[PDB]
Amino acid sequence: QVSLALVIRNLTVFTMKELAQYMKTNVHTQANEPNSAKKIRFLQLIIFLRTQFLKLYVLVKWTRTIHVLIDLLNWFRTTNMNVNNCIWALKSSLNSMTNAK
Amino acid sequence: MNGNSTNNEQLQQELATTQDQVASIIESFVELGVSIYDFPGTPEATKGMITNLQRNVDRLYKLNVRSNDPQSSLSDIPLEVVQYIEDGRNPDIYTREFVEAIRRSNQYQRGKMHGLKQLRDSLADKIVDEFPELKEPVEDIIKRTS
Amino acid sequence: YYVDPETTYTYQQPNPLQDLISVYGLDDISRQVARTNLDGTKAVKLRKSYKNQIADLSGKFSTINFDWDLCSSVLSQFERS
Repeated sequence: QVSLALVIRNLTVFTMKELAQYMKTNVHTQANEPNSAKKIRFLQLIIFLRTQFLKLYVLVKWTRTIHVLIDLLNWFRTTNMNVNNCIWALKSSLNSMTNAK
Repeated sequence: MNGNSTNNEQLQQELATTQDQVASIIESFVELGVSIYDFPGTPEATKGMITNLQRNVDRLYKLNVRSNDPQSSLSDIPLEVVQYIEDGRNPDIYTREFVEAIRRSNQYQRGKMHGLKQLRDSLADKIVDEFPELKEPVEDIIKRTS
Repeated sequence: YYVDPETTYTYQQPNPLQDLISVYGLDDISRQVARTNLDGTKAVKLRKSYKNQIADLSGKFSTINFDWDLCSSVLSQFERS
């Protein structure tokens, strides 16, 4: 299980690092570049960060809806591949023990 | 019973507050982008841009601080879910098909349980029939299984 | 030979024969996102991804240590130029 708080903190740290890198690049970028291109790049970065925060928003909404279905789902999956593993173990046991037959 | 309800209500309230704050952040980002696209270059517009940037930074910092509270009720998202949600739709078919597979597995489990039950019932009955002297352990075998 | 009266095996819990959904009162979410309603009709249109959860927000989603004051001043100077 991954804590939502850790994910939010990591996302915020990544956003801060990306913003700092963009600001630094704009700082050491030559002034010969038109301001329109820099504004467009900043708008694109802001849009990407907004999209990431909206993905976090959707995750928050899902957790608000949240685990009951998730818990049942995981339990039934565990039963399913436990049965499959039991079948495979039976097949392997017969294959091994056919020699002793 | 009351404690679980209180915890659920507190968690719902905290998640609603987080949802409202993130929605406000998204709206502020949209306004920031609109102002950037239609920036006139006037000093008043520049001051408004600076104020909007400061407000966005403060909102992000507050969201990070509140969401990182150890005492908050906020403290699973599989990678397959993240992969599935990258297709521009309304997230229902994945759940539909995977729950269908779950129900198929459960029906297979129930059918095989019924089959095995009838298998061992018939085997016990016939072992009692042709081998009465082993009848007593066989029932105990049922007691050992059931 | 192997018949040990002291060796007793208990029923596996929870029993898969019983309705495992209703064991812990876990029917609400299952009914919420059920394939079909009680009458068998389709409830909602079904799709794949999270896009329609953001349609209510404004926008056109067609395709789907640090000094803040100094950076703001730099951006202001760049825009005013």
